[PDB]
Amino acid sequence: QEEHLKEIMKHIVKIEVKGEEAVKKEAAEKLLEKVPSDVLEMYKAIGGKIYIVDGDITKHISLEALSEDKKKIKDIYGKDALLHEHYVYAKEGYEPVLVIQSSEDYVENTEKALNVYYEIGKILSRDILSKINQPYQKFLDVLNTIKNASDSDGQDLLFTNQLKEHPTDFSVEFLEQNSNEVQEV
Amino acid sequence: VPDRDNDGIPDSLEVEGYTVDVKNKRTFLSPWISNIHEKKGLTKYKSSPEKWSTASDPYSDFEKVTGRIDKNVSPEARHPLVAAYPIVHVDMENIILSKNRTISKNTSTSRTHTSGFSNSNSSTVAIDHSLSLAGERTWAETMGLNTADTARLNANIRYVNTGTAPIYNVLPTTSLVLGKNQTLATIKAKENQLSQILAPNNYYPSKNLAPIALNAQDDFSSTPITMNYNQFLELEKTKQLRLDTDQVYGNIATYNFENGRVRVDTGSNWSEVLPQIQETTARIIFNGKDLNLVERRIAAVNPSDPLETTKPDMTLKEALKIAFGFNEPNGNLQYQGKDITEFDFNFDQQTSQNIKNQLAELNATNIYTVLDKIKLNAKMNILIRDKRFHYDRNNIAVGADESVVKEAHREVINSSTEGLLLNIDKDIRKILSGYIVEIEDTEGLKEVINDRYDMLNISSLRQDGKTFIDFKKYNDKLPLYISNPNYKVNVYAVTKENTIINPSENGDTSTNGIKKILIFSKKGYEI
Amino acid sequence: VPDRDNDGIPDSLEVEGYTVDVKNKRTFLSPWISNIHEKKGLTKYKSSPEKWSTASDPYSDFEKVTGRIDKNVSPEARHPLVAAYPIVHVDMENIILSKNRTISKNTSTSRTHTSGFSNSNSSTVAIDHSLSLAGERTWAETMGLNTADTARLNANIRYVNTGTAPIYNVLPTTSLVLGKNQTLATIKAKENQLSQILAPNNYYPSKNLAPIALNAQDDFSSTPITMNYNQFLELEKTKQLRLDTDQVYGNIATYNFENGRVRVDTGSNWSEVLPQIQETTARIIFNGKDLNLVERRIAAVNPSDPLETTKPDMTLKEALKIAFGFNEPNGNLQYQGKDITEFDFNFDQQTSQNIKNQLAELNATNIYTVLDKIKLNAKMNILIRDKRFHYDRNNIAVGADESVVKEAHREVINSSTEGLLLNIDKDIRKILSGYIVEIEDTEGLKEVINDRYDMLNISSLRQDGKTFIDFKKYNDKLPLYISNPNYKVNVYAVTKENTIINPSENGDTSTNGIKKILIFSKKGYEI
Repeated sequence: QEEHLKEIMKHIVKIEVKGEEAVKKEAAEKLLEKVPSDVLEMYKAIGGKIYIVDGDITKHISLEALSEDKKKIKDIYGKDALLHEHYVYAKEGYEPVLVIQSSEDYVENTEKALNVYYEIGKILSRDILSKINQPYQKFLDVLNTIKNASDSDGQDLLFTNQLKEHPTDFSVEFLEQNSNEVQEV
Repeated sequence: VPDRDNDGIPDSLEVEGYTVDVKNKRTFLSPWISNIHEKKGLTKYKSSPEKWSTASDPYSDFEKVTGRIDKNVSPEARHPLVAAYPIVHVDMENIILSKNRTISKNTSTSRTHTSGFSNSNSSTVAIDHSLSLAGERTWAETMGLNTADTARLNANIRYVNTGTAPIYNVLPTTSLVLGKNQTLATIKAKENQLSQILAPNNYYPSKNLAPIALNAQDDFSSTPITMNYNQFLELEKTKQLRLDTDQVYGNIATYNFENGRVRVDTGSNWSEVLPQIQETTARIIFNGKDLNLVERRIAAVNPSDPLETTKPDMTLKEALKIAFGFNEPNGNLQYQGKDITEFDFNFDQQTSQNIKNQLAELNATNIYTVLDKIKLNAKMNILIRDKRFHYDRNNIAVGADESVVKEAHREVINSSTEGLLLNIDKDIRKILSGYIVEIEDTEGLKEVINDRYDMLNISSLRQDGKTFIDFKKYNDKLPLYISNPNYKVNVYAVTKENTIINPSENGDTSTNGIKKILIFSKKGYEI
Repeated sequence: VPDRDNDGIPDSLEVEGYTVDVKNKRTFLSPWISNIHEKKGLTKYKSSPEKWSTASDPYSDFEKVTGRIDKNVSPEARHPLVAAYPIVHVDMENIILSKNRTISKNTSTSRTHTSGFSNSNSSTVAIDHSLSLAGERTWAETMGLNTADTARLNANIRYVNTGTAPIYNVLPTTSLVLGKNQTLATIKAKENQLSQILAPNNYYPSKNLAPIALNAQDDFSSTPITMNYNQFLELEKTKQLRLDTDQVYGNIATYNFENGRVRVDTGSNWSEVLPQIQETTARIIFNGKDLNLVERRIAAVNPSDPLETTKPDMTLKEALKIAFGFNEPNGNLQYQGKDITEFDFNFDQQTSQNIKNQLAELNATNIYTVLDKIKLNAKMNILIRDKRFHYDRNNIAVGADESVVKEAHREVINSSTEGLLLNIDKDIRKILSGYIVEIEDTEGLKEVINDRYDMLNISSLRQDGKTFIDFKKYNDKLPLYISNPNYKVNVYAVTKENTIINPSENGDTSTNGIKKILIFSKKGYEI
């Protein structure tokens, strides 16, 4: 009985108060920590760098003047969402930029971290490797192995609707003609 | 991965939504993915990261959803936010009377609920009034009862479990009461005899066995249910009894992880759990399924208590979805077709106040629209009853608007001179006490065949669910005569609410002053 | 981090101030920050770093504030400095009498408190004196009582829990007493029968069930409550009975961390804890809410004992704030509108002396000002009663100043020749025994309709809380006649303290020597 008290007691008793705004900085830094550093070095090497804003992502100097049309975004689960409500947007151009809205709940919950990591993966596939065309036959080979496999819901997990309708096996030409879908997967 | 409540599921999963899903032969717990779990018909669970059992009943959040649990807990209570507990009431099927020449009548019982309504089960029997014997007018004389005599009471009862979890050892004590406070008898708590199980929606003893005889037939009391004359008089005037039962159930059956054995632990006892459930959940009463009062409890948040604010917010619509079976074929709430709009919402005064507030900060007047935006707090009591029927003081279905009654009869499968064989929706035939048959002369006369208040029970039910009305039953065992192939044959139905149960002031037995609704009127040639 | 009391919360936090606050779905404990916590409406807790339970009752400092606790403990007792314990007293609803023609009267009971007042619960019943039957003048004759006869007593009672914690197994033994020391009977402690729960502010058995019959109705004693003639005489002159009850409650319900189960531990019993609470807390009695004596205990320091000096200093103002609900809309202590100045402060002789000292080192004379500077020590007894009402020896509300009584009636919702339908503040109609109605001739005559001492109960209450005075009740079932549309109709009210309970010396039944307050006077045409 005395044993159990210790774990619950520790989880509940915050000895000292970090502060009102420190928590935000510590949360974001911990989040970016989990991604392999080498990705960050590749990102810096190709130019623009991630900056964490605090307010409504819809209104920031870097993004207000560019890409006004793309107000419609789709989260990782495929559901639509408007940019103002969304808590993270990224943009591909001469200045690759990634903007993240500060919040205190990235360590505690997980659904928000998934969207952030999804955007880092999108920057990695579309902006870094694309300069070297790194996704290629090995990736195509695994990809192709997923479509044709015993009742593997894996497709449902990684393929969009457009892919579930290519009747035959994947071809090296298709990636060339269509390169947004594969980069998404 | 942290897990403070120590219930198997990690924190983030419990707070955000999770689901268990069997991957070929092994079951593992996974975070809810919107697209891959939804097409598979899996339910999105939520729970409290700081409660070993969010509902507060004796089964852990993990056990409920994984199935490691007493296989008797009803399916709908497998969901972590629906409290699983027993609800036992007593149903008396028929009685018999004599003097310390035996009046043996069949009774019908219904679980009741009346009005500031509180958490204690009671039922209510109604004794059949129709005259099984022709010559048995006035009970006071059919039994040679004198001013200084005493009658003997001998009834048959069974226990019904309409809750969601099984009871094991004990069986509840329950006291019969006539009138307001005249306690005729308290049914003993038989000892070491309920070694069987009462699973939800079951009877004890089962439908296959003789029902438990109330009088012992031994020497415990010569006539335990004695009853002076005056009681018998009140009973004759009212024809109804009450059965109040308390909540002293047995112990609890728990699941053992070491070997998967389900053993009844003698330490845990339902009389310690029920108060918790009763003080931290919202209560919903529904009479939709078969016109019986089904009570469910859903775990709702209580602002005043830290530990209690942890439970996931419950919107009324979601409560109905997971507790009873309402669904959305086209996004419109309905229970096997009947849209949510055919039901009334009644609330206790506290809850009423709270909901008026909720309707004010949303600027809405029709609850049926903003339904998915109403927050449930702890301790609300909500009563959802079908809007189409009239109801009495004890919230039992008792009558209805005439128009519904007529449409329910417009399908004449067959008609002859011996009676009708209809096919009516099983729910309506629970508010019709009987039928008045009459014949109409081509010039407006009126001849009522069964022209006695206690001669209405002429409608039986065939083994294929077709109702058949027999004229020869309370006739002279003779077929139906018609004085003119142009004479109309009229049939009236009498709903329960509008019935008479005793002879009038001057002992009138004719069906004159009874409000009768027309159900049939065909030509003599047509019959 | 050190933590000697071994109660989860660290030392510094307990001494300086902390608070529990739910962060979206996870609850955590934090040191009080003045600026960021105050806007959120969170309470600043304090406690003793060397006491596993500052109040000394069986729930840890941590359990109370975190909510991990028997969900039945009343809200006001969740705060670490307010002792949670039961207070059970017996309420008798009505009695009946006969001889071994049965006088069956309804009774009203009030939990009492008298003066050097001690820690033991007792109540006091008052039998209705009004004549339900016209012809039943003089009880001595309505029951054929002879010098050598004996009457039998058969009452109905319910147990009331007005404390702050639940009792579980036992129900207290309690002895009825007439006069100063004549014990008529001791109500047995039924065995293994109170398997239900008495949560605070509840009745056993609930208001929806028959009350527990006092007489067994079995063979234990033919008439357990025998009572010689002389006894019956004292009762006829006084109509008062006392119900003394002891403190033998059951076991205690404890919280299990492993699974969150609340189990009744058979080792811990309230009869071992109450003494601790009673010797280390200050006791405050308040009759503010509904004119009933509500007792609360707050943990205060006791200078003589080292371990006890550890408890946070308690100022009177905060005690009232956290124990009963007083607040500061504009910095003025008030309970739902009524300013703190409308209440009396009475103190036992010890406490009186101590507070006189406290008023001396501060050089103040009116305590209502320096309220936030009065330290509470252990063992003080304070009685706060409404200043507006007159009180009897047992601190029950018994009367009032005439001006208040008149002001309470200045709202005539309707007036006719059949009675008044008023809407009066629910509290006043508990100090008015009845009304004398009279009609006044244009020249000063006086005709009193109900001109008998035992004919005052003419005021009923409608289901919407509107008081209705019926003239035809104790009239001749006839409307009210007026000999002149200019004749004034006067109505007087008689408060309890000024009422008569028995016929006078020469058996006068007239309302002559009764102090009557004029309450109404409208001419014949103003009706």
